Amino acid sequence: TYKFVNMREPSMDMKSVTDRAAQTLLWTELVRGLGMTLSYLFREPATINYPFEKGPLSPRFRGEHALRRYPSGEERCIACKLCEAVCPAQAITIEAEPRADGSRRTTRYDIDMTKCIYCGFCQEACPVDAIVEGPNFEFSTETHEELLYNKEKLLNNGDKWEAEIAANIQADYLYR
Amino acid sequence: SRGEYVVAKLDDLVNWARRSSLWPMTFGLACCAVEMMHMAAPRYDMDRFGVVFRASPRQSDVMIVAGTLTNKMAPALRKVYDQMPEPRYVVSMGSCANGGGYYHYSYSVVRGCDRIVPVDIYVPGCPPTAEALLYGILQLQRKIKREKRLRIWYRR
Amino acid sequence: MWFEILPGIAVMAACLFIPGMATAHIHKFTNGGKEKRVAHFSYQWNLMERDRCISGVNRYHVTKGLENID
Amino acid sequence: ELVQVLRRGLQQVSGHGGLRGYLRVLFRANDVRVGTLVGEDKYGNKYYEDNKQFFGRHRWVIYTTEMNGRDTFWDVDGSMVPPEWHRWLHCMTDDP
Amino acid sequence: HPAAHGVLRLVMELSGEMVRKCDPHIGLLHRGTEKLIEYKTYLQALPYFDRLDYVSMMCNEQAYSLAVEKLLNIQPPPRAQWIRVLFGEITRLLNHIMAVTTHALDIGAMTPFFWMFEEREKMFEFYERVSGARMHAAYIRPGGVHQDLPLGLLDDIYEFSKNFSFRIDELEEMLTNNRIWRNRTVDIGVVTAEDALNYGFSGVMLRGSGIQWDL
Amino acid sequence: MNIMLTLLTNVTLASLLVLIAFWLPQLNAYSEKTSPYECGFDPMGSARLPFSMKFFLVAITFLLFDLEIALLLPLPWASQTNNLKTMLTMALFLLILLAASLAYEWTQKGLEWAE
Amino acid sequence: MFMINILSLIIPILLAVAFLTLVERKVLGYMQLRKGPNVVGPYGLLQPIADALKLFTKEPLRPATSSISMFIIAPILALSLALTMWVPLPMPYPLINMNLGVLFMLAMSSLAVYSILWSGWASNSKYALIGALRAVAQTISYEVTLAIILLSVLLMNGSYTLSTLITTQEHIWMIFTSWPLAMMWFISTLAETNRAPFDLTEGESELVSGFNVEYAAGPFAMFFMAEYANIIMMNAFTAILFLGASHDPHTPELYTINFVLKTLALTITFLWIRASYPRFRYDQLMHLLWKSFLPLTLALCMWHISLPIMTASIPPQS
Ligand SMILES: COC1=C(OC)C(=O)C(C/C=C(\C)CC/C=C(/C)CC/C=C(\C)CC/C=C(/C)CC/C=C(\C)CC/C=C(\C)CC/C=C(/C)CC/C=C(/C)CC/C=C(\C)CCC=C(C)C)=C(C)C1=O
Ligand SMILES: CCCCCCCCCCCCCCCCCC(=O)OC[C@H](COP(=O)([O-])OCC[N+](C)(C)C)OC(=O)CCCCCCCCCCCCCCCCC
Ligand SMILES: CCCCCCCCCCCCCCCCC[C@@H](O)O[C@H](CO[C@H](O)CCCCCCCCCCCCCCC)COP(=O)(O)OCC[N+](C)(C)C
Ligand SMILES: CCCCCCCC/C=C/CCCCCCCC(=O)OC[C@H](COP(=O)(O)OCCN)OC(=O)CCCCCCC/C=C/CCCCCCCC
Ligand SMILES: CCCCCCCCCCCCCCCCCC(=O)OC[C@H](COP(=O)(O)OCCN)OC(=O)CCCCCCCCCCCCCCCCC
Ligand SMILES: CN(C)C(=N)NC(=N)N
Ligand code: SF4
Ligand code: SF4
Ligand code: SF4
Repeated sequence: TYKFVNMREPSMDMKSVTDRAAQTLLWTELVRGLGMTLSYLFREPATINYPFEKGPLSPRFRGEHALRRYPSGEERCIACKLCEAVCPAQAITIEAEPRADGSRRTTRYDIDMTKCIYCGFCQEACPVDAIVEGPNFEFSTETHEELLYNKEKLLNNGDKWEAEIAANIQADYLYR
Repeated sequence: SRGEYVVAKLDDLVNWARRSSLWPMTFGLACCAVEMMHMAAPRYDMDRFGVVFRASPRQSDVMIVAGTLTNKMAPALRKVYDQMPEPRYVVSMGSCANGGGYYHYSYSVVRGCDRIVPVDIYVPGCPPTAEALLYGILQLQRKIKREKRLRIWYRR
Repeated sequence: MWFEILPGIAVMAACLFIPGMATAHIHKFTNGGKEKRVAHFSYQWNLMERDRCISGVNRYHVTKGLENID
Repeated sequence: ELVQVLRRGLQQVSGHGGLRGYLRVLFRANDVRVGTLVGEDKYGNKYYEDNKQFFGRHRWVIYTTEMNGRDTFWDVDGSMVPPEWHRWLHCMTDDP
Repeated sequence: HPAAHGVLRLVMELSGEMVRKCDPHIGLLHRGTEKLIEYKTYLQALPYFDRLDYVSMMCNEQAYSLAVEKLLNIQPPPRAQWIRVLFGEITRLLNHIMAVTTHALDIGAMTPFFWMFEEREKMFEFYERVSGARMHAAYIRPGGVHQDLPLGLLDDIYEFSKNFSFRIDELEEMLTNNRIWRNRTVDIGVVTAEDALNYGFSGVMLRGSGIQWDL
Repeated sequence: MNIMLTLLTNVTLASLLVLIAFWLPQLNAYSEKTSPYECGFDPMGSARLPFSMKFFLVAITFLLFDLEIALLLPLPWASQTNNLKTMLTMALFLLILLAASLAYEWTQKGLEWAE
Repeated sequence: MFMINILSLIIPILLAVAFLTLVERKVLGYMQLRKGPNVVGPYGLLQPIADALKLFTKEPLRPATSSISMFIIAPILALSLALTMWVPLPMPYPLINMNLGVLFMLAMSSLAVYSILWSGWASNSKYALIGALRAVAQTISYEVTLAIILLSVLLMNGSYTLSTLITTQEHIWMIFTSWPLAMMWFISTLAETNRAPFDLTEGESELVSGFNVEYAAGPFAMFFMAEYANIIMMNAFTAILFLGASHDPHTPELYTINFVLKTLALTITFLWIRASYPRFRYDQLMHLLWKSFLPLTLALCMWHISLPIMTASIPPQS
């Protein structure tokens, strides 16, 4: 079905003609717009008092990246390169070798945060919940190089944000 | 010293005015400019802080490079940056402006607006949220707070 | 809230008070406590000049009266 | 009534610990609302809640005047909140 | 330019202020999306569509997913289809808010821009709740949707939808019957139905010209 | 005298503001900064070329109507005369002729802009 | 003491201009559901000071294609005339008491026209030229309509003296007497001051800052100050002309308070209109006054010529 947005004609009776003439000579719709703006003036603003008040977020939010650990302290990442394979922007560089104790662990785990599109594919493809996107989003820097994270930086992010990351994963893991 | 105290107070006053009155040029390139509009929106009102969009580059203090910078667009961005009078600052926003972004390995995309203009602040994200951009703006303000031009000149 | 606009309006109103009140006080100060004489016409100007002449101090606002005629 | 609003304003003045505290919270937070203190972290930041405010203004933080080794009396960042209070303040959970 | 949307070079020949010809120079935001898609996989190319029309993002994702599923000869579940349509209409609300308010801002009115952009902020909250990203969700994928809705999303969407018609009415109170807006918009850019069809217009352009067509 | 002093004060204040504007701040000018602004791209032509004026007839009519308002201005004093009937007739005559000029131009399409 | 009076007229006007900038910011924000400046100072009271310091410490540049002499003169002329327009206003006592106080304001407004024209021509750019010619057309229309409207309203007064306006409005208001002329005068003052919906000389959406596209730093601030001073002065003129305040010779401060309140109400109405309405096209603005206001203005001028004669209510000559 369909409807006509504008196909109505005005009645030509004397009362309606006089009403339209009063609207033309006395700016009735303009006064109506003024009244609407005045109402909005006397309403309460929708502004939050940042940085003392923060906009709402969800457990699924994709912010800064982090490399997680098992509760024993062992790194979760097993150098499987699924995140590197699935990364759309090719932001992840991974190099690995057998460790001293024979573990399959990474030696280089770089993420170019100026190349990443924050799409969350890396944490979807991780089978051990190693790489995650944390809740942090206020990590702007003054130089370009500071946004080229490496394995040490990502492990520091994980250690710094482990509690909130764990809480969010606990909250949202049953939907995955 | 008396002169040192005078110049310190004077360039505290000067940095306060520039920090508190920021006029971004009305300049957006791609999806990152929508978050600029949402930062201008009532929720994160940028006009509270003294941050006001001005259309003319002559009446602009900050260039927010929000979007992908292409080979066909780089000359215009450089031109408007040059036509901006000093002191002037640059805030790159989003992955495309920071480095290459989703289009890093492209024939028609500049891998970083810092290849074109000197960038003062980098805001990460795709797109960075309006709160992230506001944090970047406040970080730029704090960076301005530390400038000591009269103090450098006095000891020069 | 909308009443946070008032302090700026209050400052603007206080600024706009200064010109008129200052002009009135200066007029009363320089005319011996009276309104500044309005002379839109030659008759009023000649009245002012005659007031200057008869005052004896070269000030039209110095008014004399019956004690001066006798 | 305007009298009730003025009395609430006076209560806000007295609710921050006198006129000096009112001016301190006005000049370093641009807000003088009074809310129930949810808690305080190890760095000095105080967290307040007021469920009567609309969503987005019902939780807020008054930052400390000194964190680590930086004087943050005026220079307050959004990154000065530890992750747990960050989650509570950004409303990823209802539990402080 | 404020009215050029950022990356449009409109070379215009003007006799005084009357327009003699418009020569839109485009490509200042050309990135090579199709070549990059050739180099990506089907799952890796979805965010490209997320970033094509960055005001109707889940709509672009839905179109791409429909194409890929048609090629694959598979079928999304009914709940996935219903979520797709629901968020497609939410995205349509976002896009139309942006379009109308930016149009009115180019004409000279900004208050509706601010109001309807607060509404856009609420819809961005919905997007972030389902996907974790405020606008570039990458939520609708070939085969269905990535994740299920949280356990309050439907109620919050119901509240938003309940309180939105008043916002539309307030938007109409400033523009619809305003004589300045009518002078600016009425009998401007008139296009006949045959010309629209031949030039290849689609959607609101056709329907404004009067063509009864909706996909 | 007083008006001259006021004008001198205002002009001196404005000139002092300009002088402070052009000497107080640090200056750094080069060719790219001082080039004309055309939204990021070099202008094709020059701004000194002819710029067609589509309301050229309305400007001439404005000159004539400015004459009309100059004629009409001394009316407040003219209403203090004893020949009120003659004064009223002449004032209405001038205003009716002005209205006739406006109506003639409107009907002959002199108020429409050139295409 | 006359120099002291000049300073007492000038400096508060500039301070009120700065705080009017702040007030417009906050009023537009609250009408747009925002808050406006409330961070720089308490309730954002130091925002004008910060903006002035930034503008006058920023680098000004003269374009390579510009005519430097007229590029510099234009802001000087704009600010000088904006400050000069205030000297005949009685609040309740004028600084300079003129016998023809209104024709002086008309002439000074027509001279203040040329600031934007010469700044647009001197800038030597296409957007500046377009803004200058938009100013030309706008001045044409508003000038003719304003002249005739003022003629009629003052014909209800008896002379061109604003103190005589006060004496006329001792009992009732010229808004009660002649409200249609008041409506058309308000629209014409909007057009004269280049306010929305008639902000066409500097139209951001269509032109990139219009006539002052090349102006920056201090010279730009002078144009802004001139515009806001003209806004306040025209609203004060409207208040004196149509909303007459009761005057007590022995306590004149009451007139000052009433006049300031009325002027503030009119200026806030200006800001309200800017927040409310879209922008005109300048051909539609020319057709608005010439084809709608001008016929009604002529008819009302004839009516206000006839009315004192037919009702034996001609005002005194002096
Ligand atoms: C191109 O793609 C696009 C974008 O981009 C990517 C976009 O974003 C958007 C989105 C668009 C929007 C979001 C809309 C824009 C956003 C808005 C918020 C619009 C709102 C606009 C405003 C609120 C207007 C504000 C603009 C300005 C310029 C205000 C700035 C203020 C000034 C310039 C005033 C400065 C001048 C001053 C203060 C004058 C005072 C100076 C003086 C010297 C006066 C003092 C003089 C004296 C003599 C005083 C001295 C006296 C003394 C010392 C003694 C006094 C006594 C005492 C006791 C003190 C769109 C659509 C888009 O399509
Ligand atoms: C034309 C106007 C005349 C009346 C002026 C009335 C007073 C004006 C008040 C407003 C001043 C505005 C500027 C405020 C201060 C900031 C800028 C500043 O300091 O500028 C000064 C300028 C500064 O030079 P600048 O070009 O480097 O200015 C840039 C300044 N900074 C770095 C702060 C941005 O000083 C000079 O130009 C001269 C410096 C010393 C060299 C002297 C050379 C000889 C000529 C002058 C001395 C006297 C000679 C006597 C003998 C002559 C015969 C041989
Ligand atoms: C208008 C006409 C021209 C005026 C000419 C000057 C007139 C006087 C200028 C007025 C000075 C205003 C100073 C304002 C002080 C800032 C208030 C305070 O908050 O600033 C703090 C201190 O500021 C700086 O330390 C220095 C400020 C300026 C110090 C005064 C210098 C001397 C001024 C007095 C001399 C004036 C005469 C000499 C010049 C003519 C740091 O705050 P900040 O971190 O940012 O705020 C962040 C926002 N938060 C709080 C929400 C997070
Ligand atoms: C002094 C303070 C005054 C305050 C008044 C403020 C009013 C509200 C302000 C908001 C408006 C500001 C922005 C609006 C700008 C545009 C205004 C506008 O459009 O009005 C003009 C409007 C638009 O015309 P169109 O729609 O284009 O129709 C054209 C047909 N071909 O038309 C007008 O000209 C209206 C003119 C109003 C004059 C008043 C009408 C006169 C009434 C007649 C009765 C009086 C007869 C007197 C004789 C009495 C005998 C006893
Ligand atoms: C009670 C008695 C009075 C008490 C107060 C007395 C002082 C009041 C202020 C007087 C005016 C300012 C005087 C000069 C200030 C110092 C300027 C200076 O020396 O600047 C030098 C320097 C230039 O750069 P430099 O380091 O030399 O390096 C070369 C660049 N490649 O660095 C710069 O140029 C920095 C850029 C800014 C310089 C200009 C601004 C200086 C501060 C002005 C404050 C007041 C502003 C008023 C504005 C007008 C009114 C609104
Ligand atoms: C990016 N889009 C869609 C815009 N409309 N942009 C704009 N600057 N007006
Ligand atoms: S979020 Fe996406 S673009 Fe970023 S590193 Fe992970 S897979 Fe790559
Ligand atoms: S998907 Fe996980 S385990 Fe595999 S390489 Fe990436 S971070 Fe390591
Ligand atoms: S960084 Fe992401 S959101 Fe920003 S312009 Fe690039 S693709 Fe768009």
